[PDB]
Amino acid sequence: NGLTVLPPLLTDEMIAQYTSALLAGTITSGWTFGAGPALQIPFPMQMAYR
Amino acid sequence: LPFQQFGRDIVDTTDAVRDPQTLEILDITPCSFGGVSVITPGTNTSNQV
Ligand SMILES: *[C@@H]1O[C@H](CO)[C@@H](O)[C@H](O)[C@H]1NC(C)=O
Repeated sequence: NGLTVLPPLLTDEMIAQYTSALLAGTITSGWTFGAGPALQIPFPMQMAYR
Repeated sequence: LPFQQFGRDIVDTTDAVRDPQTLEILDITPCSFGGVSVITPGTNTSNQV
């Protein structure tokens, strides 16, 4: 009675896209995409620095 | 069952009644309601809403 529920602004199908973008940026670029342009590096060469 | 009259839910609101004249159960649902919101650009720009 007078008690509604409002839906969120971002659906699940968009949060999934953000998560996938984060994964694809941290797999093929290392940590470099968090400070500027994203740069390539092979994965066994990223793990060496880690 | 052939001796109940009303119906009630987990929060104790009536949600089913049986008709006295013809013995049949009528489901009840409240009328629609909700909030109303107005979308507007600035009055410096337009007056459409
Ligand atoms: C009440 O009257 C109506 C009209 O004749 C009838 O159909 C109905 O069976 C009556 N109620 C009962 C409990 O018999």
